[PDB]
Amino acid sequence: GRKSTIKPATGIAVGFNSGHVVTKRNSKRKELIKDVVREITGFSPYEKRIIELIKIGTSASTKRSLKYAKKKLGTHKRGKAKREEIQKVVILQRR
Amino acid sequence: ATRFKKNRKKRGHVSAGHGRVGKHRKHPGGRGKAGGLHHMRINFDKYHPGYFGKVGMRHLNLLKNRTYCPTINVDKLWGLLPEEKKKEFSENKDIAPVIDVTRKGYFKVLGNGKLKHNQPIVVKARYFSSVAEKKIKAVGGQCILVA
Amino acid sequence: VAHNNVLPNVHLHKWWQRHVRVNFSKNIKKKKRRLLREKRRKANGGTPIEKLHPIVHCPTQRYNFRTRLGKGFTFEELKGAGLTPRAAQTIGICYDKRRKNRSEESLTKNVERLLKYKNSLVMIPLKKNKAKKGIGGIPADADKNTIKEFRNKKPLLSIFKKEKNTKPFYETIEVSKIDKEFLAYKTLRRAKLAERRKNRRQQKKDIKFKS
Amino acid sequence: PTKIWRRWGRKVNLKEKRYAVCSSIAASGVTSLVLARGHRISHLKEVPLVVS
Amino acid sequence: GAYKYIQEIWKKKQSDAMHFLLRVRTWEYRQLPVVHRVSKPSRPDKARRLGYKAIQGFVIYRVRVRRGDRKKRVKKGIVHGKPKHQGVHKQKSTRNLKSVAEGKVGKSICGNLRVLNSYWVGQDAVYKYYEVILVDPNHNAVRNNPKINWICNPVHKHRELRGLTSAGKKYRGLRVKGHLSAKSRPSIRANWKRRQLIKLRKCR
RNA sequence: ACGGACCAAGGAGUCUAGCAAAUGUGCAAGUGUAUAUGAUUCUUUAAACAUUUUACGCAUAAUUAAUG
RNA sequence: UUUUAAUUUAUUCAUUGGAAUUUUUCAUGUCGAGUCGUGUUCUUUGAGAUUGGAGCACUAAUACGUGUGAUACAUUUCACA
RNA sequence: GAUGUUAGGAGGGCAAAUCCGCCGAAUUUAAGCAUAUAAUUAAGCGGAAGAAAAGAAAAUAACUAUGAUUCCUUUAGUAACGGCGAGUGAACAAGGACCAGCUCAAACGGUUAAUCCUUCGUUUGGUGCAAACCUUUCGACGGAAUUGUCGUU
Repeated sequence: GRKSTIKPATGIAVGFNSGHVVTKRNSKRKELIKDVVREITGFSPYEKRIIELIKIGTSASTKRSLKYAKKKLGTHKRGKAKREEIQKVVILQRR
Repeated sequence: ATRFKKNRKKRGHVSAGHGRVGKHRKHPGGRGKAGGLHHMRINFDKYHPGYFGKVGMRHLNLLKNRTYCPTINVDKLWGLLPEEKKKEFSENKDIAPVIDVTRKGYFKVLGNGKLKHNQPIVVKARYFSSVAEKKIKAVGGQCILVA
Repeated sequence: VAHNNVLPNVHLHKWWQRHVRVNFSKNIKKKKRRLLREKRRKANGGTPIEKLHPIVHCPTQRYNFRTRLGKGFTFEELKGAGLTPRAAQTIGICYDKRRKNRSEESLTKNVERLLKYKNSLVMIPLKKNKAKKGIGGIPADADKNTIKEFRNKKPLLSIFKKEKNTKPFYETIEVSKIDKEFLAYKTLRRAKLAERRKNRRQQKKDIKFKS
Repeated sequence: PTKIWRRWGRKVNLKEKRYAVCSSIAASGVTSLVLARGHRISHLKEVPLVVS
Repeated sequence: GAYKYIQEIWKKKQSDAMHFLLRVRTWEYRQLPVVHRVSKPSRPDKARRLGYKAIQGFVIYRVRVRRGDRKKRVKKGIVHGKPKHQGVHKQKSTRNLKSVAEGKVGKSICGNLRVLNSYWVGQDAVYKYYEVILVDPNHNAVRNNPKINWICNPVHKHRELRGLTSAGKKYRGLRVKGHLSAKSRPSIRANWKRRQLIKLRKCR
């Protein structure tokens, strides 16, 4: 179960933070490369599709963009991360 | 060992004790546990009742160390400690023994048996049974939880 | 099958005659290993073939109480003893880079063990009567007289062994110091009952601290 | 065909082995047994025979 | 610092630049022979990140390899056996196409060299391309070097055929550890042998 | 009804794993010192001997799919 | 005969480099891509809404990441790597 | 790229008990048989050593935590798989044997590739009867290498 990193363990064997009562003890170059490589390469076609879906700017389109990114990348986590990165880039290009 | 074998005492008896009629053939009923539910079903149901089917839910990877806990009943707590010290603790009423059964190798104290009347005893264990604790503090003792 | 027997279970349905093996050489191999370690201790001549290992607690709740020899002292333990891992590995001290000291008890117990080993060490000069005072925490080199007078003394191999724990499963208290109010079974049951929401509170505490 | 995985050896209980050794010593201590085993001991003074 | 940019560019493969470059070089590889020597690595950063070095005894070969599955080796579809083993079309090879590619050059084309690793280079409808790094264990520039000269002594010949290159490690299940590999670690056949080696003590 | 012209020699319930019952033996809430170590034993000996006051199996507690 | 321990003896004169730890400073750096992963197909596994491998399709993040934590998901803590 | 009977070299074949890749059955068992089993076996193809292979965590755990790999005792005929039938069947912890850790890539070094190899030489001392062998650092020459060797960590 869950422990506590402070407030020493309860000396009993069950429950929250149970157990023995021992004493516990406790950017420039990256986005320069990103900028130049972005200048050279641009966006992959599925990234362009996600960009346009984001730019459409309705809840239906954002849902569709998440679904499309999820299908294109596999996995909800990767799809969601791609969607947030593209939303950030769309905001930035809007400024 | 080979000269004590029963086949030796049937040496000139033709059939070797296996019948002149039924003979000794090779797997006349099938191999291993073949005929259960079909032609060994009487044997299976008469000697191994609940053999077929499944009951319960799966535990995927067990890790027996997690739920390992050996038990001891209260009636052996006094016998855990030596005879002379038992006599000492009995004669002297102001002192009680404090026994950490976890050190002897027991994790849970169970409540079977009878503790000595008016003989206090403090027991340290990881787990306690309800009746074990009831008896321990009925004889004037105490249960201490350790881990 | 017939009669009241256990239902058979033998896993001999493959070609097992090829995989059966018998150890006729168990004690012969015993002798060979003994001879090998004897010869490799005569070869290094006085310095033990054993290397110092730390005392660690066996994992899981099954072997919680027991300690044994780990592999390698931690970086913190070596630094508390005053020597670098590279230096320590030249004087028979194992080092492992993976273990960490989660508790001061383990830290100090292994530091004391390392200090005892260091104080027990007597160092042979690298250059035959050109004794120096060492580096990386290695003790200073002993000189001719103490080396000669210690080379004939029995080396203590007990230091390399897992420590023997005092075994007090028994102790006595005054009857007047017995807590007659404690409810151990109730405490256990309540702790199990409350475990779920306390994990909740801990998760919420972590979320709050993350900001 | 004879196989090498015959049960060549036997594991004997340590207590039973020690019992056997103790009983053999006890038997060696009694004269009639030493005589009956085949030793010609008619002329030695005592059977638990010990020398300097 | 140039290798970082090269790596980041090659990380795209779908940009206009990378798409164009891959198209043209794949077209050239298709016309070139199945196994042929390349003067220098076409991906110097990736080769360097694999074991490649600019020592005299290091050579590089480009290999085509056909895609898809190889079909069961029975004459026509006829397989005399149980229906469990009657499939001929969806049979997947244990080895990956990368390992097959490095075998195609390490077996006999240059059997005097030692295969180190291989990398990507290109794809196609019907071929996959690869460049294989090979080392000449008999060159003194390799032998005298305190590094890299591990490959000079034997127990290292035909790693591509003993499954000892990176592709071999991948298809042998050695790219995972712990409970996900479990039964493969000392080799699958050795682990299987140990798991049923029945041991009898002489005295039982 | 089948086998057997004659004679000699060879010729078939065994070995291992695992379980039980029976009986003998040791010890007994314990029991078996596993792998391994040691040790003036190193023809025999590949056996005998030994084990700095919680290795493991079985047993000492059952029952429930299960939190227990 | 082989080697391999202990015991024999080391002393003078010099500069050349290196190394460990400890004081005072600056920057949090690097960290393996048609790869990982996902889907599907076949096989393999004790691995079961898939254990590993392989083919094909799609195809990443950048350490605050991404991978494991043996039941498929979403939001999220924690541990380990 | 091509070509060279240019100089110097390497591979090929045999042998296999142990070892490493691939490919891959059926008999058999299920009292029939098709999934399953036999079996990730036999046969077939290739590849190494005196051992090989694995190996320094994208590992366990959930503990008071352990700490590369291999092997033995055990876990354990257990968790699990399976016409849930016949059958199949691991892992972690624990006790031992042995014990060992490392380098590329990437980072940093341009008041200067600080690297490497070929050939030709000089002497530095040694054990051989000889044959031969071990040490040796001062070069020069011709190349390779900035499409990246070497040093640092």
